Amino acid sequence: SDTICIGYHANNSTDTVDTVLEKNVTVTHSVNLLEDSHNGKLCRLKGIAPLQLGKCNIAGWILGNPECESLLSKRSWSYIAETPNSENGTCYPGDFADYEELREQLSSVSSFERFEIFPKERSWPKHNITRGVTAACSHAGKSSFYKNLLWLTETNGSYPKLSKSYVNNKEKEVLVLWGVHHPSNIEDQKTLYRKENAYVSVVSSNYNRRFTPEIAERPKVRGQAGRMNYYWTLLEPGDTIIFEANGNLIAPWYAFALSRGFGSGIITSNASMDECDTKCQTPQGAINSSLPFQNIHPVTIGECPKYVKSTKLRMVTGLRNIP
Amino acid sequence: SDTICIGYHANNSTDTVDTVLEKNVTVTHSVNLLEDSHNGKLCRLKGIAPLQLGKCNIAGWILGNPECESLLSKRSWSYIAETPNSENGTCYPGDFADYEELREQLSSVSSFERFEIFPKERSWPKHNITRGVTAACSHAGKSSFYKNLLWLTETNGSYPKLSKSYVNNKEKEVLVLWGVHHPSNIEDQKTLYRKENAYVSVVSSNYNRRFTPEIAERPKVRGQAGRMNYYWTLLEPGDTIIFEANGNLIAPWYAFALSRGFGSGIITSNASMDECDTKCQTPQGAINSSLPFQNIHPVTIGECPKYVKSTKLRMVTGLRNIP
Amino acid sequence: SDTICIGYHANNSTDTVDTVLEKNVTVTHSVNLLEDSHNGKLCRLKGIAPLQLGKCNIAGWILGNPECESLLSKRSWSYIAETPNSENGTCYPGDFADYEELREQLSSVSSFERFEIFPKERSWPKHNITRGVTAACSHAGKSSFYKNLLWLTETNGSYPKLSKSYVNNKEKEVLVLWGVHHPSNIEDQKTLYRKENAYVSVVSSNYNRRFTPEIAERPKVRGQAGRMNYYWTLLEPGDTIIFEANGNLIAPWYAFALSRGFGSGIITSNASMDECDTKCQTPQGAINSSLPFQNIHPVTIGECPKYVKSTKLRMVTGLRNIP
Amino acid sequence: GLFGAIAGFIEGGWTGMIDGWYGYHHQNEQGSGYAADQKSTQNAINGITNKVNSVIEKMNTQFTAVGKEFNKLEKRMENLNKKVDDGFLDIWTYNAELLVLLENERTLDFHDSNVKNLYEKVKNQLRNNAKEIGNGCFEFYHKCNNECMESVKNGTYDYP
Amino acid sequence: GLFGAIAGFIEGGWTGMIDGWYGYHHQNEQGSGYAADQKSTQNAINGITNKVNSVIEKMNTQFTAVGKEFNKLEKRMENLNKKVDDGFLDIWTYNAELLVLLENERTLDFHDSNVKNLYEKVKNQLRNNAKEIGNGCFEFYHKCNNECMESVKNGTYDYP
Amino acid sequence: GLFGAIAGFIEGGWTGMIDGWYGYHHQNEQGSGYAADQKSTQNAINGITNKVNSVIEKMNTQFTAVGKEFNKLEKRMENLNKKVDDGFLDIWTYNAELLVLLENERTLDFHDSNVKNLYEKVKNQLRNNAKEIGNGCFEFYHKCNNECMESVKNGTYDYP
Ligand SMILES: *[C@@H]1O[C@H](CO)[C@@H](O[C@@H]2O[C@H](CO)[C@@H](O[C@@H]3O[C@H](CO)[C@@H](O)[C@H](O[C@H]4O[C@H](CO)[C@@H](O)[C@H](O)[C@@H]4O[C@H]4O[C@H](CO)[C@@H](O)[C@H](O)[C@@H]4O)[C@@H]3O)[C@H](O)[C@H]2NC(C)=O)[C@H](O)[C@H]1NC(C)=O
Ligand SMILES: *[C@@H]1O[C@H](CO)[C@@H](O[C@@H]2O[C@H](CO)[C@@H](O[C@@H]3O[C@H](CO)[C@@H](O)[C@H](O[C@H]4O[C@H](CO)[C@@H](O)[C@H](O)[C@@H]4O[C@H]4O[C@H](CO)[C@@H](O)[C@H](O)[C@@H]4O)[C@@H]3O)[C@H](O)[C@H]2NC(C)=O)[C@H](O)[C@H]1NC(C)=O
Ligand SMILES: *[C@@H]1O[C@H](CO)[C@@H](O[C@@H]2O[C@H](CO)[C@@H](O[C@@H]3O[C@H](CO)[C@@H](O)[C@H](O)[C@@H]3O)[C@H](O)[C@H]2NC(C)=O)[C@H](O)[C@H]1NC(C)=O
Ligand SMILES: *[C@@H]1O[C@H](CO)[C@@H](O[C@@H]2O[C@H](CO)[C@@H](O)[C@H](O)[C@H]2NC(C)=O)[C@H](O)[C@H]1NC(C)=O
Ligand SMILES: *[C@@H]1O[C@H](CO)[C@@H](O[C@@H]2O[C@H](CO)[C@@H](O)[C@H](O)[C@H]2NC(C)=O)[C@H](O)[C@H]1NC(C)=O
Ligand SMILES: *[C@@H]1O[C@H](CO)[C@@H](O[C@@H]2O[C@H](CO)[C@@H](O)[C@H](O)[C@H]2NC(C)=O)[C@H](O)[C@H]1NC(C)=O
Ligand SMILES: *[C@@H]1O[C@H](CO)[C@@H](O)[C@H](O)[C@H]1NC(C)=O
Ligand SMILES: *[C@@H]1O[C@H](CO)[C@@H](O)[C@H](O)[C@H]1NC(C)=O
Ligand SMILES: *[C@@H]1O[C@H](CO)[C@@H](O)[C@H](O)[C@H]1NC(C)=O
Ligand SMILES: *[C@@H]1O[C@H](CO)[C@@H](O)[C@H](O)[C@H]1NC(C)=O
Repeated sequence: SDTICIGYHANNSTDTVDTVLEKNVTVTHSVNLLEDSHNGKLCRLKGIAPLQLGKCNIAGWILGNPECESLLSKRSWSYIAETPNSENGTCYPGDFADYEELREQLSSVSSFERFEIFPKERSWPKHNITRGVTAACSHAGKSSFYKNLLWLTETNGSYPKLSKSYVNNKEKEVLVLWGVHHPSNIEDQKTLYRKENAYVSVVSSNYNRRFTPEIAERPKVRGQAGRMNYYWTLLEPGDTIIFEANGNLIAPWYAFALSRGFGSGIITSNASMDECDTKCQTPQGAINSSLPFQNIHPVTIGECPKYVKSTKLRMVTGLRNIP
Repeated sequence: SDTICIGYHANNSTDTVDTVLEKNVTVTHSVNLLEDSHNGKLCRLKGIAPLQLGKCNIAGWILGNPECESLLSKRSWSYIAETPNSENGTCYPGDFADYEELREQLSSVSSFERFEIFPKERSWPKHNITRGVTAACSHAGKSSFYKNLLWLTETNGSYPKLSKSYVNNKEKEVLVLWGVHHPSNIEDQKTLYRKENAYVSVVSSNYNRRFTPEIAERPKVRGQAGRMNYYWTLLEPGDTIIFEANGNLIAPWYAFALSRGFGSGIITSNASMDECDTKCQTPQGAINSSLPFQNIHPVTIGECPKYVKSTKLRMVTGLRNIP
Repeated sequence: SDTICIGYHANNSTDTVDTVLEKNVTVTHSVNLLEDSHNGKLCRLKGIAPLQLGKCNIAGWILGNPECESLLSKRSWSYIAETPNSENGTCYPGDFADYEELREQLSSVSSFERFEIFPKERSWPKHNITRGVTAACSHAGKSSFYKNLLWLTETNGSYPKLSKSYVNNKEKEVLVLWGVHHPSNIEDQKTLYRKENAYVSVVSSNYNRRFTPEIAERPKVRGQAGRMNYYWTLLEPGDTIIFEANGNLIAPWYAFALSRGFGSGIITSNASMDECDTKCQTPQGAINSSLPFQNIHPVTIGECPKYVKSTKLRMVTGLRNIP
Repeated sequence: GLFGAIAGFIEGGWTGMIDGWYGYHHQNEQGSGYAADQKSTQNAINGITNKVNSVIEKMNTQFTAVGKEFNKLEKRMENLNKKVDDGFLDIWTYNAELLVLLENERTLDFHDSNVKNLYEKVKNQLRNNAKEIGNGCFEFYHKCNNECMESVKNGTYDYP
Repeated sequence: GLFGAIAGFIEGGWTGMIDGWYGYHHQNEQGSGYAADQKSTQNAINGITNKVNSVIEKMNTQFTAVGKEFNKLEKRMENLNKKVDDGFLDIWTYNAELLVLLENERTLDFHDSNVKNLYEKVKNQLRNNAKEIGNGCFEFYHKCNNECMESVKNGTYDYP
Repeated sequence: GLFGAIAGFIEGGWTGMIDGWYGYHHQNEQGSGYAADQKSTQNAINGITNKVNSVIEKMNTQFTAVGKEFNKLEKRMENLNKKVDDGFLDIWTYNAELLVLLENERTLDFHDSNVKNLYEKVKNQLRNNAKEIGNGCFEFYHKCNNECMESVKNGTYDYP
């Protein structure tokens, strides 16, 4: 006798998915929705490589700490990656004004040129340009100082009032950094600046601040009982910045012509760089951005899938596997 | 032979909806869930019309920049709208303290009266009240100044210390604004205020700040190398505010008795104001708030449908259209 | 003839649930998803009792307002609870610097010891330590002052410059608070400190600030026309804080060695203390955190169910009740 | 589709039936016409309306001013605000799109179920006095006049 | 309702069946009584509890102090904070309300399905040894004693 | 399960059918083999792929740097930032898990329905020329050669 039967597919599959009524249901075909792994490497976003700081953090690198490598080309970066061993910042103790804000703004740049804004060899004819070194910023056993700043001091027994201006002839922003030095006692103030009451004045079209040195005995940091506070400003194209000072000015020596980009960020990662392109960067490494969810890290940079605390998220495509 | 059949509806409809299993499905009846259009007009929220500034931004309007229209009657508004062509603000260059915060707090007021807190003609008998004009704030080709401030200067070769007090006899907050003038050189400081070292002191029960003028040559903005910093405070009902000055005081002339409302915001719109009512305002125009979603703009004011990046969101109510 | 029928359960149940197609459907068995009630009591989170302030807010408690009860035993708390009747803060008028930030950081501590950082009787041998009382901070009808601060004044007709240092010999952070007094007139400034121009300097390894008194006639608050601004800093283990002063210094008398915990918060609550343990605290009382949603209050502390504006959320487990 | 009636054994729709969503088409010597079953179509009009109102009206929204202003030294606050706005945008966009996709599939299943149940209600009454053609029709073994027709739709079909 | 059994051809429930969710009511010369089908109801009791447990237990919540305090010159941060609280409130309220409505509809559809499958299981077993009464009952053409009755519930009904 | 075919009267799957998801197994005097019904499997392959792509492709995500940095006097802003991250983390985790839990049950229901409709398609064609054995099989009363077999699958089975 003849027969015909109706049936459905079965496979050798051992995939299991969860349903609302039953957990651990063996199915024939399934697709994963959860991005589960990274490549352990720092990759390029939008085709541009990140700025990798090693021994230095953003503070020490932008100031020119003697332990940081300087940028010698017209660079650009999609994000900033600093090492867990990036402990070289302000080798001379002091306060960095709006430091977190400067970091968020330097996180992504499309152009970045370092240039002599106030050349040491010709800008200060009536001040001493060589005494401004310190054991706090020592390099190779000798005393030094920041590579992008200049510590002006008295010469021939005087520190005359200075007025140095810079006009931004670049067609982009120019980040100008400087410092204000605060001695520990009135004797050290007289030795370096030959007056008890000095002042620093920095002005532009949108920036206007006067700095008065505060002299007081403080605890020693990096062997130094004095402090010098650090300040910066973004100078717009066509604008003028003017430094007017009686003393205690840590004058700018190099500045940075830059074009800031669509806000990125900073990851702290000991992972190494590879010649790869990614759309999503995790502190542990880059991840594929095709799936809608990832559980690698909540702090990501890029065009990223949403972070979930889940461990298993796959949708069944086939049937219940009943062999 | 007789028959009876079971069937379903079909019509000439061509509405299409998306399903999870099939796209572009022709259905008989459907309802839209996505708000898709605006009316291109600035409407009233909660029945109250917005404050639309024309040539001026919030800075210039509240200070009395000579190009801004003044409020004659006691007003009220649900939000503030400024034009992309609002380029008249602080015509004398300077820093506006906590400007974004003042904007957020003035965004919606339930009463707003402008009144002479310190009448120009009778409050300053021993200072000059007519010299305080400048080419930066010019109106109709002649030199002018803010309509709500007074630039006090010396008379008979002196600027004696002044102390004018105001008691808030109104039963609401009183927004008081004032300025401190910072000349470009010591000669202009001596000419205007007959002192090398002056001070401005503004105090209340919760506000306590002393201002020292910083004299320095700065780049020229609107032809002015000097600056004026602008300050404000909300004077609580019953409180007394005291101005004490040696010079450089840009004294208040008019103040504002106001009652702040449930926090609103500011939209920038070239769209025109109309006599319309809405429950949701978009910078491009008002939208209906009946549907749960809108795709016009993410920055809205009012009881608004949630903004989504979608282009089509309609739910099928009828059947598959099979004619 | 014999029969067998197929049917389903029905009971006396009156539970109703809402469905997408029909409202108010009577079902046989159902489960609640919405936590609807609290116990009206402040309980211990993470097994640790909160710090309950009574007459005082965090300002008055941490400074030692004469109306606050002290906890002379080493303590710890999981969160801070203050009453709606906590109106005792800074009884002498002034500004408390970064008060909200200090409140957020004292919200959770695992250890908290108050100790004599600068013993009143022997730290100031050439200053008067008994005159520093005021009618603004009166206790029991006699004038008093903060219990954790000391108002130094002149003695024998002089106020010599002081330099007092404290080294953090504790193995945790030490919260150090101090104040700067700004007299109402120059005559009282000479009376208390025997100088017109004085200065206060507080420094550590990471803190560097100079305070100069501003003398001006102000409105009387709590009967006082003068002001005292209050400042604080967290002194790291092993670090030194140095006070150097010419006058107007409200010197620290007691400080707090503490170890901050994983960030908690502050609730304002009319509810009372009970000997209970909870996983989620509401300003009205503790709630069960087993259900996924609660509608008691949106501002909670702990591992809490998500707050919803809903009034009924129940899932049907049984059938439609059709008797 | 899911219950096999609309895309299935009832191959197409009746443009001639304007009275409701589901109904009957009779053919006897007394006449012919389309008639909607107002009992079944009303329960679907009620159910769908309660579904549509649930998606729209359960959107409890308070007064809010989305826009925030920051200055040159507040870029972090600006990016945190952009994160808050963009986060809600992703959630609502994603949830709204899938909500329409999932519940539209269920609504179409709902009609399919209502059609098959209506067919099954008639089949249960006409037990074996008619041949089930397999296409949604019943060919009567006896003469069913209009009085008998109104009784099949009304639910009052006497069996003998 | 959706599968036509509960709101449909099996018009009502049995308060007499206290043993389980779905079952049988037999009547023979040996007696009559209610009996629950524990095989089918247990799979439903298991699935629904697994459904409810997934909704409650998948709520991963960390420690948080929701409230943040700001001063007179921090209103923007305060309103930005208000935006975050009101935003999460809108999302959870909308999703919570809709989830309970949608999944309650599915649970009742789920029960409807379990009853119809049980009915269809008996109909397929008795094939044509009994008349289908149309209300969930089967009138046997032969005498079915308790041994024959228990064999229908057990799933082992011999055809001859 | 929900439509009673897969977990129900068709007790198991066919490892012998590698051609598709649902199909037939015929046995006649001419021979025997498994054959997949490409009409049914393709609509499910189309629908399931459209469902899976909707979950993946509806994820509109912009460029974002999640991390934000704060200093010692910005603890409140730091805690507000964690609230935004953990709030999004709680929301996405909960919705993703339930979406997979709910929609996987529907996919299995979807297959069950396609299997049930295929059985129902054959039963309506083989109106009564074969006995339904109750396990998904039909025993022919007449000699059905391969042409008659292919005509059942093609949808064009002549009645006599
Ligand atoms: C770039 O980074 C590298 C790596 O971080 C830096 O190299 C480190 O430099 C520090 C110097 O600050 C060095 O640690 C010191 O070593 C000294 C020599 O033994 C110690 O004297 C010094 O002790 C001080 O700090 C201790 C910390 O608690 C105190 O307990 C101790 O008492 C000292 O404190 C002061 O006390 C008295 C006053 O009472 C004063 O006279 C003392 O001189 C002292 O100042 C530190 O332990 C690290 O070992 C170095 N690490 C490495 C790997 O080299 C490098 O300097 C950075 N360079 C730049 C340019 O930034
Ligand atoms: C701990 O907290 C408790 C309460 O929580 C404090 O007790 C309250 O303290 C207030 C303030 O002193 C006190 O109110 C005063 O009562 C006086 C009569 O007993 C009034 O004369 C006084 O009036 C002034 O304030 C009014 C505010 O509405 C003004 O309208 C009025 O004009 C007064 O202002 C004069 O004073 C100022 C100078 O202060 C001057 O510049 C003005 O021009 C004007 O001349 C107050 O209303 C309450 O009675 C107290 N209540 C209780 C229950 O004790 C307690 O002081 C706190 N303790 C500490 C140590 O902080
Ligand atoms: C209100 O806003 C308008 C628009 O900005 C102001 O007018 C503008 O004034 C500036 C100078 O203040 C003009 O720029 C200058 O132009 C002159 C020649 O015209 C040139 O010498 C300068 O180098 C500079 O380029 C600008 O053209 C002018 N624009 C318009 C449309 O008039 C006006 O001054 C503002 N008024 C107040 C009170 O703020
Ligand atoms: C700037 O000051 C430095 C002092 O540090 C001068 O260098 C010293 O010069 C004297 C004599 O000229 C020598 O005896 C020292 O040994 C030098 N010290 C160092 C560290 O080099 C320097 O000459 C001054 N330069 C100018 C232009 O005035
Ligand atoms: C206030 O300042 C104005 C402007 O400087 C003074 O007016 C000037 O007076 C001199 C003296 O006669 C005249 O030469 C100028 O022409 C006047 N200026 C203008 C614009 O008219 C005024 O005298 C000063 N004092 C008072 C009390 O107003
Ligand atoms: C510290 O200040 C107090 C208060 O000014 C001085 O005590 C006062 O002395 C006068 C006269 O001897 C008495 O009339 C007051 O009654 C005292 N007041 C109090 C509160 O005791 C005290 O002598 C000063 N001590 C030093 C060392 O300067
Ligand atoms: C799921 O079922 C398989 C069946 O073999 C079993 O091996 C596995 O351990 C189960 N997993 C869980 C989590 O129960
Ligand atoms: C330094 O000052 C003295 C003052 O007499 C002067 O003679 C000498 O020329 C000056 N040196 C330089 C290098 O200007
Ligand atoms: C949707 O389907 C119809 C079917 O006739 C087709 O004509 C139409 O082009 C499709 N939609 C679009 C946008 O092309
Ligand atoms: C729900 O129905 C019950 C009766 O079944 C009735 O007593 C009650 O008032 C109804 N509630 C609402 C909110 O409709």
